[PDB]
Amino acid sequence: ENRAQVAARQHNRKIVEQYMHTRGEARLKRHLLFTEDGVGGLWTTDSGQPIAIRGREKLGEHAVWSLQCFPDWVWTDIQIFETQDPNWFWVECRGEGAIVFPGYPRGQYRNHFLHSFRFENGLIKEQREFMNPCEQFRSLGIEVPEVRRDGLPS
Amino acid sequence: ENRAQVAARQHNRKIVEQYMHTRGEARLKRHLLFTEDGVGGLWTTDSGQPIAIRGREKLGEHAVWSLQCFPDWVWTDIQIFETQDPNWFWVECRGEGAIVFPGYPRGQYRNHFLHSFRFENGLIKEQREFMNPCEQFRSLGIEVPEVRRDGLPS
Ligand SMILES: O=C(c1ccccc1NCCN1CCOCC1)c1c(-c2ccc(O)cc2)sc2cc(O)ccc12
Ligand SMILES: O=C(c1ccccc1NCCN1CCOCC1)c1c(-c2ccc(O)cc2)sc2cc(O)ccc12
Repeated sequence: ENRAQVAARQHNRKIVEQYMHTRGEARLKRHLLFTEDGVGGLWTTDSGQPIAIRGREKLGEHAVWSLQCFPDWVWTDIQIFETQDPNWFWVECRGEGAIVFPGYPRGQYRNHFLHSFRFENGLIKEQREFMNPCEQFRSLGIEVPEVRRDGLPS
Repeated sequence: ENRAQVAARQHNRKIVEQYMHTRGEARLKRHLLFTEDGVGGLWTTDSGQPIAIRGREKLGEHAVWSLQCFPDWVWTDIQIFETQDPNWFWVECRGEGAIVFPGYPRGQYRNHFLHSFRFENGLIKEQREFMNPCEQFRSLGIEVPEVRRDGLPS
């Protein structure tokens, strides 16, 4: 069983590496790193609910949208964490690039990110992006509310 | 070398488990799980900058404040991830409890969390909490801005 777990982890790590370094037009084929029923998306949003992209087909459509609205995006400072589960990885990184959201001024978006990658039979079954939405608000020119700190220790 | 790394990982995991299940008055001694120069705090805030608590002494003072403003806090649904670094762990969990911030109505705070734990010589050198601040806004009655989705694929 260890042989099977070790083999899975080494292969899966390569897929995480490839995913995190896919840029430009290659993003339009990255849905092929997912299972047919794979899920990706953003788990930290203004609503408090994830926005999940369900299925390899919808993931490929989302990649077209993402390439338009984040046309020059790069992940940076990438740290890949294997876990005791050979099919579960975490990634800490930063990311930056233009943000071109419908109805908002063109902006520059920078943030810190955590990504979760869960695998099934050599491909990504679930990818989840976690960030601070306040920084995406800022990139869009949306006012960020401020918790009053006057009564808090400083 | 492997024997030392295995031993470190097994000990550090016990510390993560202890940290995540420390409640009530025991929180006032949890700073003793840190190195003398250990750091803890919140990496996801409305300002976009972490709010770090630096040093075991200041972590103990922060615990007094936290016990007042989060008096019944519980971490739930705890998943501890070991990594290839025996001194680096990640935790995915939820959390819930009253929030009693100065000058805000008493509220009920629920959120999803990721925690990073980095260890040095058997104690926590760096703890970092990551969450979606929009849910803390909601718990405090602060209006959360809404990204307009009309132009986005749905
Ligand atoms: O940004 C997204 C998003 C949603 C799902 C999956 C990925 C997303 N972005 C992932 C961005 N990262 C980082 C940059 O480079 C690419 C990867 C949001 C919305 C959205 C909804 C439907 C869509 O068809 C497209 C976008 S609504 C909304 C509201 C918020 O408060 C915050 C974010 C969003
Ligand atoms: O909440 C905190 C906080 C700050 C530092 C360390 C831990 C914190 N909370 C940790 C909460 N978790 C979950 C609940 O149970 C305990 C653990 C925030 C502020 C703060 C500043 C100075 C202080 O002396 C005390 C609090 S300002 C502000 C603004 C925001 O937009 C969001 C959060 C905060």
